[PDB]
Amino acid sequence: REYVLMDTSGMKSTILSTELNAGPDYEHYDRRLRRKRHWLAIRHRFEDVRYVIWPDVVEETARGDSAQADVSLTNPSLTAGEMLEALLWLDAASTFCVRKVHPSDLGDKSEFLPLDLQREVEVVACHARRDLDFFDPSATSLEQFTACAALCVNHRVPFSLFFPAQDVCGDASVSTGQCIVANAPSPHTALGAVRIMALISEGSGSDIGKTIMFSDAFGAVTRFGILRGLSRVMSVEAFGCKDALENVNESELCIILHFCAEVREQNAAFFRRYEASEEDSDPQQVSFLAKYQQLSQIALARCKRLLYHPDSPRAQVMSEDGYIPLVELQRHAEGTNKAALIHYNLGIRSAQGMRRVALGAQSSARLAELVSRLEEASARVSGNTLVNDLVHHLSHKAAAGKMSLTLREVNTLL
Amino acid sequence: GLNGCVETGRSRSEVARDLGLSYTRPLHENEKKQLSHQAVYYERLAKFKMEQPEAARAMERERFVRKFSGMFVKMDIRSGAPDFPSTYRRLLGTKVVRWASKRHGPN
Amino acid sequence: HDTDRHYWRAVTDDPRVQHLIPLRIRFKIFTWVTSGWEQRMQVVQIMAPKDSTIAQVKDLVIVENQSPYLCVSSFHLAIDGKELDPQKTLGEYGITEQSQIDAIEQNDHLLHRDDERPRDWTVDEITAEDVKRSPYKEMEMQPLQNLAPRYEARPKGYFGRTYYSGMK
Amino acid sequence: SRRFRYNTKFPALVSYNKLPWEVVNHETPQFHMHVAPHYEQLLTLAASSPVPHIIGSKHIDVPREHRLRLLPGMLYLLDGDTLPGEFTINRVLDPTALQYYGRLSSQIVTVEAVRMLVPDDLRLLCNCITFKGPLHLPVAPYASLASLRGASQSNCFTLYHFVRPNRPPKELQLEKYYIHAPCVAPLSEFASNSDERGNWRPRLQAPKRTRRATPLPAYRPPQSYLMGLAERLAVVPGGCFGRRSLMWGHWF
Amino acid sequence: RQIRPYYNLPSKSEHGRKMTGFLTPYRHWMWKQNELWRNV
Amino acid sequence: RADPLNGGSSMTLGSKGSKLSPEPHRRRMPWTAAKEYVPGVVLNARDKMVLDGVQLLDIESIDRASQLDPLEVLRAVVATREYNISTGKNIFQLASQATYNGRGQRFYRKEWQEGTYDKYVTLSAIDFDRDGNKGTAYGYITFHGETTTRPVQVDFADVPGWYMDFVEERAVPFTGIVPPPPSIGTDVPVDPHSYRLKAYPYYDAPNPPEFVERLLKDRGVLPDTP
Amino acid sequence: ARAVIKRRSPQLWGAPGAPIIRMRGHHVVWKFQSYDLVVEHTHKRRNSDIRLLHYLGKHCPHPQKSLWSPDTPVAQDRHLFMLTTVDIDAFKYWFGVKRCRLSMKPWALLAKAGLLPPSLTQNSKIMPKPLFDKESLMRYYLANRKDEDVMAREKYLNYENSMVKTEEERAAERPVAPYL
RNA sequence: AAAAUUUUAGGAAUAGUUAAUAAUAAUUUAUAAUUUUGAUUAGAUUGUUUUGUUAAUGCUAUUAGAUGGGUGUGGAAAAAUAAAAAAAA
Ligand SMILES: [Mg+2]
Repeated sequence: REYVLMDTSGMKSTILSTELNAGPDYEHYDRRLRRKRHWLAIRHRFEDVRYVIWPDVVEETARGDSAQADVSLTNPSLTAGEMLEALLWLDAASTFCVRKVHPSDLGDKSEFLPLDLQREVEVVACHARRDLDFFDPSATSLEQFTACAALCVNHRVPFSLFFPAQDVCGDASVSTGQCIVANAPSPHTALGAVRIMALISEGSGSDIGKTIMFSDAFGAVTRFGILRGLSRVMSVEAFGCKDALENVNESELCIILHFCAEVREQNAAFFRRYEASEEDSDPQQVSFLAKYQQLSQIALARCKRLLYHPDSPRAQVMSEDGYIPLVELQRHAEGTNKAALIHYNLGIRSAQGMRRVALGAQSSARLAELVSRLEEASARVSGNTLVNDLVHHLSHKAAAGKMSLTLREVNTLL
Repeated sequence: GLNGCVETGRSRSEVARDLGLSYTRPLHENEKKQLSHQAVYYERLAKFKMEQPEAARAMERERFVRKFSGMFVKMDIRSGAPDFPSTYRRLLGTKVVRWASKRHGPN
Repeated sequence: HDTDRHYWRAVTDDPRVQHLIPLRIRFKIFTWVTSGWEQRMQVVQIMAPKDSTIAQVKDLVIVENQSPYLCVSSFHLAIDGKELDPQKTLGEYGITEQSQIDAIEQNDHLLHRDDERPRDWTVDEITAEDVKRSPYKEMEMQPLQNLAPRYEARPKGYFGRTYYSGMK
Repeated sequence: SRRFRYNTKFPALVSYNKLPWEVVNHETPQFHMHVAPHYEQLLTLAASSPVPHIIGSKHIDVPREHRLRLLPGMLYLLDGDTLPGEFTINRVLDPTALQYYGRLSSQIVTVEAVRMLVPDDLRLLCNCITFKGPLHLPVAPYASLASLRGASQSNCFTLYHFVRPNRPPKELQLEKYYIHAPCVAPLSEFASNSDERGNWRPRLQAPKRTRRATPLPAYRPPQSYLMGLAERLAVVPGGCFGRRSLMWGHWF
Repeated sequence: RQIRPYYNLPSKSEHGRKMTGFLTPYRHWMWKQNELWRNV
Repeated sequence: RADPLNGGSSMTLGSKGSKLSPEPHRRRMPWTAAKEYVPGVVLNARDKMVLDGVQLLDIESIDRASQLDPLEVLRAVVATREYNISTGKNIFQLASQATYNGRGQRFYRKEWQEGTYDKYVTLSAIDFDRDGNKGTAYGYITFHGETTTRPVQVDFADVPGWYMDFVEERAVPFTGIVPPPPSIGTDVPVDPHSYRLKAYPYYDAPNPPEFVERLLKDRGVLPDTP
Repeated sequence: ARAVIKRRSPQLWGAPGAPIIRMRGHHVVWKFQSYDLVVEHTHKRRNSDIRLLHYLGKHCPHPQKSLWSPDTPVAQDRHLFMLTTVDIDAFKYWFGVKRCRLSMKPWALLAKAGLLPPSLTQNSKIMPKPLFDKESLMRYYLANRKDEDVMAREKYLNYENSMVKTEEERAAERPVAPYL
């Protein structure tokens, strides 16, 4: 945690010729040597104590599993929660490892690479399924579930191992995306919903047509589990206030629109059948249709807001449950006169993660593609007003030099 | 594309951009890496923020706390000076010890 | 103040130029004459681009109605009773300024204000907020009363007595 | 670099929604103070002009998913004091909150009940004002309120206004209904369809005057210590209204 | 400088100023007469 | 700005008045807005002679050894009642002794009637704190016939010096709501017999002979001699 | 606006205040004292290298004898002279356009110069201040009330442009020759 | 916000560093930046025709009195000696 939260203000890690046969300068130790030494020490300590922090598990046969469970209950040295916290901090350090090598680096060049935590993920999943209920409907447990799914996706460990294996026996084999959509708790925030949807998209690399496809060729709801999962993913508590996306930036908006487009494409017959005011006679299906319509409308409204009002106070984001020091300063002060707010000039602009948001180049191109996909196959993209406005915005910004197009954006727009 | 526009002030790069031309010298591997790693780092940061909510939230809160508690948050003349150690070199040594040199660039 | 324009150019650039058609949309309204209610026609004028679809024309009408009596409820556009396909453009239908486009409304369905695009929006993206006048209705060099004229107070070189060189 | 993209003028500021002192709480009487003039102006407009969707047959029906998104800002009138479901009811018995409806009750329609409906999630408040008795103001036959049984003239009609719990007052503010329509009551005497045309006689010349106005009582200067010259103190002529320069009716 | 005549309202305070800015009605009337002459 | 004195006239600094505009000159100090104020020092410096000569008991102390004779307690109560109204009665002190808490009645200051001033506030609601002599009062303001549309807070209500003339007809029960008094020119028709305007926007009272004589003697025109 | 203010020289508002015309004096003995009529801010800008906005003139308090008595003699020619300089265009620009303030000594000096009427403080003890009576003032106004159009034209000429062309000027301006 | 002008008998290395950035509040990328055309540190000294002197584009003077932890107030800190100054009738 110290490594991850280290203040990296004056690091300035670049190759210096004069340091070929020795480390950085004595006065440059804290700047260009401390972080590299710290991460090398982390690597060494992990390689030393990985088998102690996460002991190797052995299922063996049924009797072997019983013996393993008895041993674990006899010696529950570390519980699943703290083991998961350790693994999460290790994964964060591995993702934010030191990448740049120097000629003065006497060690191997392969050292400055992210770690492989497949065994640790397997062990923590074993302990999670060993305990009765690792996940809870609370938002903190939603964050833990998101972190566990992220660990599984990153380290290519199949999911559901955190969950009891009886469900796996019932479903024969469940992919990571299917497990996420089947066991994902209903979120309370649009940010949590965005994280869940991104995990859903990332779990199935190319089998997206098996994890969010619940309809047949005629529009009948085949798999109700996926329907219920999507319904609780797009919850009213997360997308109900008509300002649910007030803290959603361009990347999260792209994630939302991509999720909506994928759902529509995988269930095209169902949507084009039941969008004609035809009653399904199923409260679950009606609720799902209403939730999808609400999500699409609010996502389009957020995209229009960002496109038409850049950097305006209306189109401003802020980190969820963000800390506003002005309110605390006013609360813990002498309220002799309520119009005499203290530290007004500093506190009016001070806020956690509050920044102006406007559509960029990659963001605009991807949003244009996703809005084009959100319509029908026969719908005229030329007639689509938002797509033309996005394209003209990209052209105007490129001509004004406020952004530049890359080959990815060219391939998206052509 | 080798000439700037005196009327509008556009440089030769802007003129070439408007004319659709391309004046880019053959880039070396380090320059290609410089132009290519920005997207990689952005994707890495976005993936980390979407995959580890508690760690990203803690880091952002700590960064905001230090930014808000910083002594020189106000944007006065001294904070708005582009080169503080060079412009206010009278303070160095006697009062401020952060910079050991009063000159870092070609100014 | 960053309006993506840092030089002076009096001429109008080609991208800003747009081709427009002066369409008129007529609604069946009712006024209370001394006897009772009588049918009347209310015409709203719009400037719709030549390459606009019927849906785009409908959106323009909703934006530019500027009255809580015409576009309050949902409606669809037709010509001679035949409903116009919202996915078709004006060119396919042959619609011109002479074409009489009627609007038929459904009282039960109410038209929620889902319009977030400003009416002054254009390619230049120089939109003036809190302006409810359409970009075509008002066009003049109207005097400004919010600001005040400012004269130069700091002299350059000459301060008084004899001019001499002036210290330029 | 990033530091020299723009100067530090006009930084991004926290919205008024987050600030507690900016927003208005429904429990406080300030909510009713803000919403009462809008209600009375709406009733005055509806008593003289047909508002299209201000009167409905039944409460607006929307799916529960879209209810929180669409309901805020809605405002409509119904006959009888029937209240929507899934709404905890709180009658407003506080005189401090009720005083702001005094002018509405006295001059437009006698106000009978004031209720606040809080939803299950406490995110979509409803304000229900039930009025008893016919409209005091004259009602046009083409006016919207002519449809209501209890308005034109049991004899009770309710107004429902949906808002959000903690928002700045601009969210409560309603300005689409600030449309001014004439009242033809003083002109109905001379109308062709009125049988009183041959009664009034036009007084085209002022009568000859033999006396002046009665002289005012002799001015008595004040006795208690005054604060000073209100014109120099920038006080409006009575601390109430007017212009400081045009001083009048202040002890002299 | 704002004049403080002795016949103004006396503030019987030991913790602040001994005379108040409140004036007798005659002072208000006289002040207006002086205001008119400066207006010319 | 909005309301200058004599327009823009900068002959001297005193020609701008004691204040430039009625609205606060700085956005960060709304309390600097121009309004009529009261002699709070004099109205709150109550006479201590009534309290003198009578024993007092602190509210916190309820011990038996600190208790006093009941006759001493009664004279202390009457002395405190005299002391609280020595400099004048409060609006809350007037409302506590009226039926329906004085709702619907007119309250006016001592100086709101003398001269060309004619101002009163029609009470609409009062909220007492645990100290009944203080609180918050909301009412309608009527100034030379014109009456406000909504009830506003009463400025300097806690400061004593108020007068009320209770009328049984104007009393409003707590069940109902206090109706705003009609505008004499707008709501009800204008009637010279019922109400007569003391001063119009361009009216100036004639100079009193005593004031004129005093001014001339001070200037030295009239021969004032010992 | 300060913790410990300058008690020996306070002002009314913040620095730098409105421009004010005043006679800045030197720091010499009385025998060689002279004043400079200059326009500067309300708060003196002695700190910076630019102190005054403009320099209007110089005044010599000590009178000198008439060095031009042998010239064409007029009434009171041989009295002592009080020489002084004053800029007129700059004074009118700052007084009308910029609307600067004015002190009392410069006001008296300009009253002598004829640019401005005698100051407010140039009062004699011969006659006291006037006493105003509303009824008498209204009676005089009713006796002598000017025409609306006449007063409007007078104030238009005094405030707006005074170079209004006549019909003859307009006709002369209008082309009469073959219009090319 | 920029450009030019910038001291020492016995002359050498300097560094919260340069640029790019979807990065306000840089976990990234780079063969980075300063300097013998005199840098950084240390010494002296209030920077841009004002003094003296001479036939002199030489030599010799000079308080333009200017800036991060003491209050985040204020439009703007410069705010705890003074410095000829009129500050709301
Ligand atoms: Mg040097």
